[PDB]
Amino acid sequence: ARTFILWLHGLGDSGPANEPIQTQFKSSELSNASWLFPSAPFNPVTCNNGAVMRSWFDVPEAPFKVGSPIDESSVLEAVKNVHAIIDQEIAEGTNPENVFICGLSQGGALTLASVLLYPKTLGGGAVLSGWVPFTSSIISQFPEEAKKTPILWSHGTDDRMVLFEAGQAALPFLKEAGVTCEFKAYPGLGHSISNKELKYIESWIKRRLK
Repeated sequence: ARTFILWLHGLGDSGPANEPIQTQFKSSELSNASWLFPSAPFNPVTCNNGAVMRSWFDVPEAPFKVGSPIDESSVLEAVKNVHAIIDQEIAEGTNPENVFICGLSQGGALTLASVLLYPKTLGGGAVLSGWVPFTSSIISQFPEEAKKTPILWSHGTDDRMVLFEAGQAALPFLKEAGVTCEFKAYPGLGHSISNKELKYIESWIKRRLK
């Protein structure tokens, strides 16, 4: 049926600059999927000394480690924007289980926050080199259906922008929240997208579609 894939770009990037990602998804099963690459608003970014750029939410510190500070309210503002996109596409007849949210880096952190806060079960969330953008205080607000959405987390072991330990820290967080997560480590990969990483995400989406 109709598949919808929302891709969330990283810090300072844009939607149109990442639309060629869909050319790497060459399978026949995803060929009819509808992709959307939105662009974040221009916001000041604290880890860049308040410089304005396309940013989903404020990043207080980078490189991101376990225990690096976060701006939780700023993330929830971005979640509202993502949820309006999902709300609209569901209100146009897409089955929520056919909706997939994927994101790189800051867009990965937004993918995680948007999926765990959406009132309905979605097809899945694919996090590429993301981080947990809020504290455990938010776990109590995760809707019941949202905890059934499968999460695929991909992270590079050599990443020094978002430390690999920060991606590892997402697993105890997600287990405490009652969320299923497949963690896929990529040896020698840094803070970037590899083609084998994307192919594994395509295969993962295909199996979720069953």
